[PDB]
Amino acid sequence: MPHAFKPGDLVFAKMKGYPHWPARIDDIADGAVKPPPNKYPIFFFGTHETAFLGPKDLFPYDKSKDKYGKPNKRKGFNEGLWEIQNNPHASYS
Repeated sequence: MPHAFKPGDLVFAKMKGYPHWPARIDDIADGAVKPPPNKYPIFFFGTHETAFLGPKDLFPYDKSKDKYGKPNKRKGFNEGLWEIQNNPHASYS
């Protein structure tokens, strides 16, 4: 049975105006800015952008990859697909 999201979890994350996007739940570094209440820091593969999202916009990667894990024209998407499949827990700084 599902637990709550934790850092390291792999997801497709949904933002308005963008397709469901390969992403992970990030850690917050010591001394780094904390997310709002009820939000997680999402790192987006490919773009390497960070946004703060709640669970309504987070789809677990394994369940969802057959639906959302196809190439897309958008900038950074295909790079993002390689990262989440090939090295999802790497430093992308």
